[PDB]
This record gives sequence, C-alpha cells and structure tokens, in this order.
Amino acid sequence: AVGACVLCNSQTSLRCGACIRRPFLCCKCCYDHVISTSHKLVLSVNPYVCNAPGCDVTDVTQLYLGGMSYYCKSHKPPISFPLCANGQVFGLYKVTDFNAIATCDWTNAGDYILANTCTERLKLFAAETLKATEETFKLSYGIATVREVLSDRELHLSWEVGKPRPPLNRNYVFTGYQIGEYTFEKDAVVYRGTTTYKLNVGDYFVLTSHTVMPLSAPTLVPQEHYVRITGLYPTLNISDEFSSNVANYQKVGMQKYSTLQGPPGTGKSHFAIGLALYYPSARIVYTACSHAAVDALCEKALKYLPIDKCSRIIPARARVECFDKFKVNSTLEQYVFCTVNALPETTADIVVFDEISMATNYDLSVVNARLRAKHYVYIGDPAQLPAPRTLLTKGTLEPEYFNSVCRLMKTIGPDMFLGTCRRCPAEIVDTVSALVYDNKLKAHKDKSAQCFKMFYKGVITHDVSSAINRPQIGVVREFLTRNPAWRKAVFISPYNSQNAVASKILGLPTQTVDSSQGSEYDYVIFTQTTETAHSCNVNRFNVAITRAKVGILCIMSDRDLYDKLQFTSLEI
Ligand SMILES: [Zn+2]
Ligand SMILES: [Zn+2]
Ligand SMILES: [Zn+2]
Repeated sequence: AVGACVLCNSQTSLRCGACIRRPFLCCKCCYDHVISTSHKLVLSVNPYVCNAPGCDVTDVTQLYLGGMSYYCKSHKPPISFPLCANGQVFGLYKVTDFNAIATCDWTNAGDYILANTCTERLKLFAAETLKATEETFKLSYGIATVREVLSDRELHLSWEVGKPRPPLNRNYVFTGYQIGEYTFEKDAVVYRGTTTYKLNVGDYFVLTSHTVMPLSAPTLVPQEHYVRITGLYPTLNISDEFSSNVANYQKVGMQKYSTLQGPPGTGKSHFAIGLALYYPSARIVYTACSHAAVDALCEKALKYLPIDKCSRIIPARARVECFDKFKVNSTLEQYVFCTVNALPETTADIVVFDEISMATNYDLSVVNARLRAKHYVYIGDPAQLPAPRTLLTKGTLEPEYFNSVCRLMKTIGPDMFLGTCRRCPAEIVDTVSALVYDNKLKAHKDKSAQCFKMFYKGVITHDVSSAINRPQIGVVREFLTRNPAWRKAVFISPYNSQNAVASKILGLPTQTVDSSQGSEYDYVIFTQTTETAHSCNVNRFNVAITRAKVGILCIMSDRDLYDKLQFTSLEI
C-alpha cells in the first residue's frame, strides 16, 4: 500500500476507498477530498474504520487514532487524536478539479471538458475513472437468449425482463456463449458473427465488459524542440510526389511530437507514408484506434514501401477481417501497422498515430506506455468525428475536448495543416471550408455541377430511438430513376435504421456518417433523416459531404445546414 499522490506526488499509505480507481492521496489532498465530497472512506494496510467490535463507523471525519488503532467518537480512548484535523488526514510522510472527476457520473459534457482542461496526472485519473465507469455501466443491460434462427444471417431474440435493452447497432459488440464476438442490426433482426457458427437456439449474448488497466504514461510526452533533425537521417533524393511535405517532414525530426491537421482528402495517408520515404532507415510504427484506419495506412504503404519490411499486427482474438498482404505479427519489421489495443511493448524512431479525432486520452496514454519513440506524429482532424462517449447524454462535446492532441490543435493550432483538398468537387470544399475550417481549405478540383441539395422534412418515424425518414428515401428513389449514373452511389445517413430501410428500398450500399469516415466514393446520397443535435452536428455534416469524389445529393431536414450547402437546389 505504498504509492504516490495523484494531485501532488507526495508519498503516502492513504488511498480514497470511495473512488472507483482508489487513487493514492497524501495527508493534505486526502483531507481536501474527504471534507468537500461524499467520499469519507480512507484505506491503508488496514482501512480507516472503527476497530471497536461490531462498530460500523467508516467516515474518516468521525474517526480518531487511539494509540495505533482507529475508533469513532463513541469508542475512542481518552488519549486520542482526530484522523481529520488541521487540513490533513493522519498517515505516513505527513483539488476542486480532482473532486469533480472523482464524483461525476460522466453523463454531462462538462465532465469531459474538465477531464481535458485539468493537469496531466488528473487527465490520466479522469481517463481511468471514465473507462471503469463505462465498463461497470455495461453490466446494467439485459441478456438476449436466441428464441429462433431463420437463415444464415437473420434470427429472433428474447430479452431479459427488468434490465434495459442496449441499442442494436454496429457500435455495441456482444460476446456469444465463448462462440466469438457477435454484432446486431435492425420482429426479424440481422445477426453478425465473427466466427461462422451455426446459431444454437438457447445460447446467450452479453456485452463485452473488459478490465480497465491503470494509466502510467502521460497523454502527450513533454515537448522538446531541437536545433537539428534528431535521430533521423533524411534522403537528399526525395521523390517529387512527396516534395510538398519535405518542410513538414523536417519539422517532424526537429520536435519530440508534432500535430498534423489534415481536412478530408488533403493527403494525410500520403504524408504518413512519405515520412518513411523521407527518413528511409527509420523504424516506424503506424497506429490508430480502428482496424479500418490501420488498414487504410497499410493500403498506402503497399503502394510505396517495400512489402518485406512491413507487418500487420493482429490480435490472436481476431475480431474483424483486416489487411492480409503483409507478414502477420512480426513486431521486428521496419514498418509495423497495428491498432492501439494490440500494440506490443516496443521502441521506434517515429510513431505515427492516425485518425487522432477518434482517440481518447486513455488511447493517448496507452500509446505512450507501449511505444518509446524518438518522434511522435499525431495525424487527424478536430473538424471530423470523435470516439463515441457511451455515457455522455447531456450537452455537446466540442472538438477542443476530444483529447489532448485535439485540444492543442484547437487552442495553439496544429504544427502542420494540409490546406488543399484533392478529393472533393469545389462545391463541397467551399461549403466545409467556410463551415469548419475558417475559409482555409482550398479546392483542387473544379465545381463538378453534380452536387445537389433538396430541402425535404418528410416524416420521422423511430425504431426505438434510431430514426427513419421513408419520404426522404422516396425522394431519392424518384431522383435515381431520372439520374441513372447515380445507380452506383453510396447511401449515407446519420442513422443505422434509416440505412436499413434505404438498403431494402434503393438497393444502394449503405454507410452511417460515422462508419464512412476515412472512406471515399464517386457518388454519395445523403438523407439528413431528422433535425436532432446528432444529425445537425457540424463535424458529422463535414464528414458526410466530404466522402464524395464526383457528386453528392443531400436531402436536408435542417434549414441552416441546407442554406450553407453551396449546391444546386432541386425541386419536388
Ligand atoms: Zn497530494
Ligand atoms: Zn474519493
Ligand atoms: Zn466505533
């Protein structure tokens, strides 16, 4: 029971027993915590509890030291000292922000604001606390027992009475019973098992509650600026393709860590892989939270880097299908592509952490704990989507609060900014440039004259909470008959239920705005579905319309975002 105080590092035997992460708090900070919060249980080798037989006094403010033991006011000997007095709690070696992190339920946006504006040790305490609170919350839901199986992809479920039913989307991942992880989509439901197994009737599914490990490494290592490129050896023969990023690559070797804000289609993966060609002998670990982000880096590496020096790290508990072209699980290869949770304990000359808007402070800390590098490059865009905060229900989380990296990019600016969008028609570039980039994003492409908008509120029905707009899908159906080139469009909306309906009525491939992030398609058809904070979110709107290379049709519910679209308006 010997450790360091999370607020002032002073050594102690005192841990707060009421905090779910039981942080070590010194004599001074333990007092400031117990006297200002409902937290009154203090722990050491032995807890601070009344030693008198059958006594239930556990409140440190109602306890005293009687020689070497602890007793309440009713049981203490005449010669006894209060454990709580004079701004200290008794212990060996003898905060407003800590109290709020320690006691919040993580349902308000203000809780996440604090977890990102506090000191570095409090950011780790906040990240550990939040993740443990998120995992304990998973236990609240009800079990689903297979009543009947229809085909190889569809079944019917029987839910536990009394306990709430979690939202059925590709976001919530169940664990089958250990018949592999399973996922659900909208009385006939669609079942998706990782391991192809003949769905046994009577078997049950439960959400994967994993143990939250403690955080040691900071979210960001301390910044170091150098006079020369350090520990990296540049090429003088650098491919003309990557010449645009030479000054940025030099900035990377002249700092401990660097931030790159890359709006959609501005060249983030090109930048990440070109960094390997610019420092040809440097061992680079490419990491991101999702398998899709890691795979998109693998695809770019396949095109420019020697395949024999690449390796895709895959966890033995193979969840989803990923990149199969590199040698699997070779930690020692020069180029290692791996998701944040599967990272081995290794070193590198450069660590590239991509899709930084999707990282949490927990992820930022894990990377710093498993990878010791000469340089760290954080690539992403705070104008794109963050990681879903399952507990957050009240208030909106602004980009400067996504994580420490996004906070830096939004306050002091990013170290490097990719200012030219090469993917999108100018109509889209001009719209998002004004909306989220302060007019700094420029279009490479001309206006395509294939970007349309329609203001159509339709009718909003709901599949539990997930929304559907059948009249908006009807407008799309009518448009498709008159615009056959759009037969190849990807249908996008903010809701899985809208997408399930569009899939059956239109037959187009479907994507939620959130799962479309990082991907691009020639034609995109977007139905806003509703006017909610979710469907009107500017970052979500930004991602939605920037998926299109050639054309986009936006069927809008919100007048504000409709008016902001620099698209040709359609009638009906
Ligand atoms: Zn302290
Ligand atoms: Zn506490
Ligand atoms: Zn007592």
